[PDB]
Amino acid sequence: TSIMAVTFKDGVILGADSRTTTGAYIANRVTDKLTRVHDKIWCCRSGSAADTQAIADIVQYHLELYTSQYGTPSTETAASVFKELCYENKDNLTAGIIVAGYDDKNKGEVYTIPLGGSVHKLPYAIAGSGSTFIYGYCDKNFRENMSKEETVDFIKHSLSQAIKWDGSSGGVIRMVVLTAAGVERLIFYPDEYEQL
Amino acid sequence: TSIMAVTFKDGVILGADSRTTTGAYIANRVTDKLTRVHDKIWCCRSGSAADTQAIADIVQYHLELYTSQYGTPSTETAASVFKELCYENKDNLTAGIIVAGYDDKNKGEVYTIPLGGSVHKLPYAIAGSGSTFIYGYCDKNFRENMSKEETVDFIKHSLSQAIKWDGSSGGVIRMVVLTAAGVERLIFYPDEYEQL
Amino acid sequence: QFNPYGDNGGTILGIAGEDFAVLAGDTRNITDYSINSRYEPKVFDCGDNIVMSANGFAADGDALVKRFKNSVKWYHFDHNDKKLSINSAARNIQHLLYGKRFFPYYVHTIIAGLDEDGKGAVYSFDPVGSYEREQCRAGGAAASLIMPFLDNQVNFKNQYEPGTNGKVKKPLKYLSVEEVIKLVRDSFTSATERHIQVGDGLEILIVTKDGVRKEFYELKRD
Amino acid sequence: KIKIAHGTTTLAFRFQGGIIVAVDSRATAGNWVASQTVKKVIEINPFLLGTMAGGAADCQFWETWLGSQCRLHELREKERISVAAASKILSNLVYQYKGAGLSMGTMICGYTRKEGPTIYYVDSDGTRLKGDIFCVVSGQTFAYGVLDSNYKWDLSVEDALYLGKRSILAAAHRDAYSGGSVNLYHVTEDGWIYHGNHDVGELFWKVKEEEGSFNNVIG
Amino acid sequence: TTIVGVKFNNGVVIAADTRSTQGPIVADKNCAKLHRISPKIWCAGAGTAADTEAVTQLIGSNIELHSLYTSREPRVVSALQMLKQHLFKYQGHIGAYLIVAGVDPTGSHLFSIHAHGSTDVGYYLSLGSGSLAAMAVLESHWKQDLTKEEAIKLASDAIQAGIWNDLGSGSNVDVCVMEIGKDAEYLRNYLTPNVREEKQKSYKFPRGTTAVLKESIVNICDIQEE
Amino acid sequence: TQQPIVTGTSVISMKYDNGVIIAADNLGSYGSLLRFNGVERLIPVGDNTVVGISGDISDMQHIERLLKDLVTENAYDNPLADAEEALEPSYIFEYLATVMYQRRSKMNPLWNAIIVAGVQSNGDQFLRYVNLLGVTYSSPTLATGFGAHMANPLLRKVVDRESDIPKTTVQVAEEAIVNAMRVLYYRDARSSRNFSLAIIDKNTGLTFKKNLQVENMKWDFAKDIKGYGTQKI
Amino acid sequence: DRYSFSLTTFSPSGKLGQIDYALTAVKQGVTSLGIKATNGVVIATEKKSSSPLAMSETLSKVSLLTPDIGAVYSGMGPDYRVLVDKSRKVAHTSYKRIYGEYPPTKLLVSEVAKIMQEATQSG
Amino acid sequence: MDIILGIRVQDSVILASSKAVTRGISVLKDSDDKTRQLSPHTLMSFAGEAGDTVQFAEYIQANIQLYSIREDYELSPQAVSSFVRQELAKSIRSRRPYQVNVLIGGYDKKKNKPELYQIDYLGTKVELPYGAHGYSGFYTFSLLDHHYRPDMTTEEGLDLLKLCVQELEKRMPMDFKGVIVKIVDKDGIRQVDDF
Amino acid sequence: MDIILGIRVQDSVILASSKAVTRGISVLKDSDDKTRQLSPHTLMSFAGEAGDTVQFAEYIQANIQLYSIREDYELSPQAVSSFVRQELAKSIRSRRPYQVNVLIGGYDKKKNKPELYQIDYLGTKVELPYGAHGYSGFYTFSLLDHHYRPDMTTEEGLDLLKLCVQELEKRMPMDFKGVIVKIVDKDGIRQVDDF
Amino acid sequence: SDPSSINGGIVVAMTGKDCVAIACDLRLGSQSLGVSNKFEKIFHYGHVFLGITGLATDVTTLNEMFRYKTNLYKLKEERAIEPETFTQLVSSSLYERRFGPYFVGPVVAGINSKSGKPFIAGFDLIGCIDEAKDFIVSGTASDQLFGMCESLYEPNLEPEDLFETISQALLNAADRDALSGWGAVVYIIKKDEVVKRYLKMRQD
Ligand SMILES: [Mg+2]
Ligand SMILES: [Mg+2]
Ligand SMILES: [Mg+2]
Repeated sequence: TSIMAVTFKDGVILGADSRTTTGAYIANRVTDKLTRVHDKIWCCRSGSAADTQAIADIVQYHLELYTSQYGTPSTETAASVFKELCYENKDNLTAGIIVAGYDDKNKGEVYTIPLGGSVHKLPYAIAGSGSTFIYGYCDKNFRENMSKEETVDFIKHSLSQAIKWDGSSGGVIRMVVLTAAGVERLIFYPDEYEQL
Repeated sequence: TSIMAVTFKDGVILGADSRTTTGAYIANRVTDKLTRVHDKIWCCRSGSAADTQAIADIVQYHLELYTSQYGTPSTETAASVFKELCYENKDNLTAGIIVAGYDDKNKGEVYTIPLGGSVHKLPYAIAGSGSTFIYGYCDKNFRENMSKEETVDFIKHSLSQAIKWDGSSGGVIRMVVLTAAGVERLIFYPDEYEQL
Repeated sequence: QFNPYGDNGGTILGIAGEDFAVLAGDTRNITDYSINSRYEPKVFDCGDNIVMSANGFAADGDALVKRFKNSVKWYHFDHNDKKLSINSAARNIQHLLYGKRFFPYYVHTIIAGLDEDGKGAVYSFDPVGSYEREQCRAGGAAASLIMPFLDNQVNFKNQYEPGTNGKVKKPLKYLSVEEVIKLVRDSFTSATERHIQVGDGLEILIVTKDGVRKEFYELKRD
Repeated sequence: KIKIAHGTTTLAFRFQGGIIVAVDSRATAGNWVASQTVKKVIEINPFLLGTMAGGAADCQFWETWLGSQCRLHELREKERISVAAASKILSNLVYQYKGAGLSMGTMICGYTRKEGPTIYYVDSDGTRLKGDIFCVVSGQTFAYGVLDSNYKWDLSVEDALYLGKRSILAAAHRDAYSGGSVNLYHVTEDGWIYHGNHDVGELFWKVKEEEGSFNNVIG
Repeated sequence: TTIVGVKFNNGVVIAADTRSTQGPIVADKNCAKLHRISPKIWCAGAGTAADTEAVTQLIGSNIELHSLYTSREPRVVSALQMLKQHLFKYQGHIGAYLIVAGVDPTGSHLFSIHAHGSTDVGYYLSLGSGSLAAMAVLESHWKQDLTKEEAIKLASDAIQAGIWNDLGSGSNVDVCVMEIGKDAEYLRNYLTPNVREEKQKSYKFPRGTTAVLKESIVNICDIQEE
Repeated sequence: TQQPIVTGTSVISMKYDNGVIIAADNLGSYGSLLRFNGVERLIPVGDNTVVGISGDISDMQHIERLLKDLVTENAYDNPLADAEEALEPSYIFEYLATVMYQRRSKMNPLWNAIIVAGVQSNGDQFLRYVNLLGVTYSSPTLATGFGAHMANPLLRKVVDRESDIPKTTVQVAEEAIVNAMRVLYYRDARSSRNFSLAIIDKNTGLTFKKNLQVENMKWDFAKDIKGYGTQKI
Repeated sequence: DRYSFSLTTFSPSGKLGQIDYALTAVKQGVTSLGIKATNGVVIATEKKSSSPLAMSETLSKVSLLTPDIGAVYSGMGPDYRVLVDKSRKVAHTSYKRIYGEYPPTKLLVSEVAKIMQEATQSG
Repeated sequence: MDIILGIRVQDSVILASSKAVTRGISVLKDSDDKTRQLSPHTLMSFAGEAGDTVQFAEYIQANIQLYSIREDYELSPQAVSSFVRQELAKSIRSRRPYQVNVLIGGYDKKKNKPELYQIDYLGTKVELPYGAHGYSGFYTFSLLDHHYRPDMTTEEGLDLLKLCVQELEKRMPMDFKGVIVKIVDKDGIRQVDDF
Repeated sequence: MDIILGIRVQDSVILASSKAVTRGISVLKDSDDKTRQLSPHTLMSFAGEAGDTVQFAEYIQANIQLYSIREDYELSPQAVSSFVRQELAKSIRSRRPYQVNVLIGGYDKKKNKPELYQIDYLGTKVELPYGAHGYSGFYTFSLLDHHYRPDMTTEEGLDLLKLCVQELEKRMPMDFKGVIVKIVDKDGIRQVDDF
Repeated sequence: SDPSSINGGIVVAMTGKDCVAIACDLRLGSQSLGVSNKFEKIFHYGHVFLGITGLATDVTTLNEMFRYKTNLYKLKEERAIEPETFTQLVSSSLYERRFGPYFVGPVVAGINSKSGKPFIAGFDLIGCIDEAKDFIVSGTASDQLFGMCESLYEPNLEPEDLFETISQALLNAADRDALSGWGAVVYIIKKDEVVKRYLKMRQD
């Protein structure tokens, strides 16, 4: 798995590869790893698929009940619910989740939750097995307040390298754009991102 | 450890960090990992320090006896002697060696020898614990037939990122330039390469 | 760690008639749940009217058969082209097997032929060279499915004369080559139904005073 | 296991008329009955008998070898090898291999005029023991004789044969891994005499009817 | 076991082989692996056979009660959510691997679920020992906008790949077709490629062949009057 | 005893009417890292044999040198080295099979699965498999690793038995191989898009194709797949 | 909950008041009937619509319990609705999940009867 | 390890039980009685894990004695053996299973028949003419298989048992320090004076 | 496990050795003699691992008998004990060490003194008035520590040994099936007729 | 150590024309030691026959458990349980011990009293149903029984022919298993008569 979330001028973009493996066998080559827990709060999932699906489902439930009573939750609140589940059940969970959301007040925010269930607010976050290979590239190429087009290019180039070197990553590059304008889904096929 | 060898127009440059660790303790913070086996045949060492020092010493002996009888050995011949030792003693060795040399006939050549003791001739090679973090960066930024100044910049920027992310890498960036002009040693200190 | 052994599946059957012997094997070669080949012969003519099969780990089987064939060649050279009798072959194969007693050939070996009185002979070996002369021996995956059936339909075990109420055993009759081949074919057909490693094809080598001949029958390929 | 092993039903006893040797003929790999017709008595030579318990191959190979070594002794010394000497060739051989995984519990039986009727129990451990009676029932060796420990020294050859046959029947019934048939041998000074193959199925019903024993079993 | 699901124009088709195995032994040569969760929601199971039947019947029962309670025809996403939350709770100890396919008022659906409680969406899926053989055929011949007839053909071909090339699969091909606005049609033994040939001999014994000690009438009737 | 370090994935092959086809991708994997992409795993021996090797690459480079030495050795005091006493596929296989079984029997294997594809002197197709255990078998189609699970089923639909071989043209055979390499790229995590393909024909000899790419891939359907169950966006 | 005690008790006359009063509530209920034929059974009742604006189709007085068993009532509608829910569930939990078939009419009746008896004695 | 033998003759049941209590290479007792009277015509002998044997035997005794008082009736040996089996069968999937093997010898006053039940630690029950638990089992079975007649008298059954014990003393590596013999007949349970 | 006891009295050495050979729960022999005569006035008793005991004992016998013929002299018990200890001491760091424990009882004709040497499997040697190998050691030591007098006669030493064996028979879980007793004095080595 | 092969024993069930047969050996052992030759493994609740192989304590416990449950069934249903319904009850009862199972191989045989249709079923130790038309096998010689049944069995055998087939299947399978034999019982089941036959076989 290769997943990232990047904040830019107009919001945040979530990027992920589409590959799920059992050992060397590709169980799913068109996996959707960008998962909606609220209208403009999405997460990137890495680790146990059962664990990250179970956690995301519980979070979606928590934010739906939150919205009923208190109105639209903050990205920070969504991250906090993710952290609570991950931290308290650290002994029985294998989950690395990036939480990305758009508020109008706060704009684009990214929170990463590693295995221990710690929370880190970052301008951008990379995670998954393929992320190891792009720490150099991402640290050299990331700028704050990039345009939508620059941020799509940054994620496309980044995950392109992650996929190239990681056997566990591959397939299509899925992206979700979170802005005031709404929610936009992007897909990029091998013939496009391999020649970069 | 972060090590690389890069072929350019005028020859090849070997780059390495200067850090040796016992667990989290830095046993040596000014290690020289660029080792001379012939006048214009050098190697980058990663793995068991005892193993790579023992192998390099035996190779230097073999190439000195070769030179006495048959004259100056080819980089390919040096790589072959490294491979023979690594492959035949694979059960009892932990060594990842990059062999870099300058011939006048062949010019700059780079051979990498992974753990199994296989040989791979490459335009450039990266190895060591810190190499995982710069696969993306190096694959995006490497061009063939770069100038000396471009190749020094490429290695400096590359090992800068490898050091930044890898706890096992650090200290100074040592480089050895192999050309027709001769053998040049370069050193780059933290205050220089950290601000890149 | 490295495991020097494997299981290539397969089942073999040796039956000794009055004046003939049959050694039959399926032609399927497998590792785990994959088919390697639907036709990889397992029963071999070794010369001197001796047929051999070493079922189990195919590599060890090929090695043993190869060594035994070579043993026959050198027996001729060393003993003025004397024919190697089935009993002498059997003792020779024991020494081949027992030679690797502390790193065994992972095979169940059966040889078929005629003895020195021209009567049908089958010899059965364990992996380390323990051997016995037998009238009936199935080896390999489906051996437990085949041997009870042969006990019943060859030796007429648990069969008695109707109207004697178990006081008179069903009398043993000499089986013809045609009846033995029916029992072989039905054994493998039944084994193919119930054992996942058995199928594809059945190759039978028949041994008589006239020599070795070969019969092949298709088995279900699932 | 891959290697056929026999932990049960080998009996050898000394009496007035020489030695009686009685074995079952069942080979088991786990709970699978590999054979009902194996020979557990190895005919080393016309005067020496060996019982197969432990590794079937280990017993066959090394007791066939012992017959070879016995034959060489007779060519070189122009004299029958003593049971003491023959047993010690095998015992000294397995002792060289000790710790390598040889499995053997064997009774070497011979009748020479020097010694008289002699039984030696020879172990893969390197144990060599002279005794009047030895039995092996489900991986356990005993010096008492399966049924009544006393039996008789002054016992007819016909009666001694029956006791050995009846003793294997007792074990064959109770022991899962014992069965098939009984093989009988009578060892004299002039050599051993085979007393035939008796199916335990047919033997059991006949013995029960004639002795009145096995009342518990319905037939 | 070889199990496949193929989405088509106006529905989804599920297919499975008919061999059940205890280790290397074939226990049942004509086993039914295609299970009903609800009338128009079917699933195929691989792994522990008891667990796949038990988990289908339990969720099937709860789906039926839910349907009665809500006055609505059951949805595949309900069967899925209930299966995954149950399997997740038992942390893989219930060895149920299912392909869940069905039609409901929302439309046609195809999902896979693993024993640990992870789920997947797809237009074509394969499961069991024969999945790689089956997936080879699906990856070769699958296209968008398959017809019913093409989807049945592709599904049964993918199972055949499993029957022939996988020792864990064999015998026959079972198919169930779930089309939108139609009754699900269960096609038990849709293909019969592995019929045993006539034996060379009849093994019918002469009467009185078996030795008998005692005969008695067994009283299966209750205690009688008078 | 060792463990494979740098590894190559599936080698796939089949017989057709006039010869044999064999193919393998150009990847040397270092665990989950796809470290080396310019790795040739089809090694031709003369003009009548191609040896396709999977598993440990260091051991493959050793086997490559043995085969190179075999050709040199055969030419020594051999006036018919390029005629009647040229190396046959069957000779090259039996040699490798001897080495493989000896190395496993010293508990120090060459950690490889090898397919020897070629055409014999009499024009007979040769296709036989040997691995680190010294296990050998022949079939109208052969494949190693993932290829055995995914390529064989597809190739066996073209040649299911011996009698299908005369009915299979080089165009149909190559097509089936190329399709199988695309399926392996879809479903094998240690695979690569770049591969080599060798045809050994009894008429047109050895044709060795380098730098081939998996093309005509289907991904478009991915755009419609959303979430893992309930998600509609 | 402090009502751990019966709310239905015997009066000096041997009457269970709360059961009698329940039967009085049933008496006020709209008429429902059942007739058994040789080849079937019919159950019928009046859809007494509380308001013409109400969609009386959305109120089911005649309920499927199992594919072969149906139920109608007279008395308190809400009490009926929760009994249908419990009856449907008990048909599965106490029978179908054990025997793999739907209960016979008399035994499902027996289960419903038991639930109603318990509301007559429980605290 | 320990020796508990039972033989059911024509009109009684005889139980012979080893007198030795050994923990490792230590002999703790040489006069131990491995028997509890469950009811006046029912006797249970037990061998197995230390502590568990006496705790199980005494627990069964209390429960059967409780049933005797409550109903003013003696449970049939069949009923007692079924109760004892069920208690053992509970233990196997319990937190800490009882490792106790028992023989139940009883005289059924309704049927005027002696009965011997062999139950192992798993609650595996069989009704036999003779039974044994432990290493001694196989030897005694082969001897009893030959000698045993169902019409045997108590004195004949005693002689046969005495032969078993004599043969067991010779062939066994451990010293079991002799046996206590108890007869269960229509008149009740008595300890054989001399053996 | 096996019993080998030695007592050195005024004018002789007495060795008592268990007659039982047991492998697991099987009794292989009840008349076993765990003794070899090394020289006419030297006796060695041995207990330990099966096969190794007899192989070691017989190897020592051959070597001492070889020395006897070559020099036409009998080695002193001290010299024989030093030779035996050294052979055991070689074994411990060998590929497959001998697990053999021995007692050496000899009469020294030069000094006219009986001598008893205890050597364990490691080549640990001590000269003692009494010694024992195995489980029986600790019990017999406490009894011998009380009763033993250095001026004891052969008959007094025999009585004391007989007490030891009687007490060992009672307190030991295993049946060692009696002992063979051998006396080593100036006249040579003799087996005690009745014990 | 393996609970399903401590005591040993086998059960086989076969369908014929308007009849079923179920047969078992009589051995109970402690591994190598034979203990009893009277341990019947076939029980009946009305007209429904249950064979149970495996750990003998569980065989006895499950018999007592199904007698209990079929007695209560009959009192409430006012009719004897049918083979199809009993099969589901066995399955349900085994699966409720999913993570602490009975170490048994149950076999159901019987004729539906209403339809007259012959019925057999087998189960793994956690209740998975094998509903074969032809035959069901269970126990330590299941491989041997599969072998015998697959060759000996033909459909629509008359009761007295089916008796010979199932008897020869059991006897010859048991003789190739150390832990099976010591006598055998065969039940020939017709719609309203059941015959029970004890077979003579070798006692080793
Ligand atoms: Mg990739
Ligand atoms: Mg098959
Ligand atoms: Mg048996």
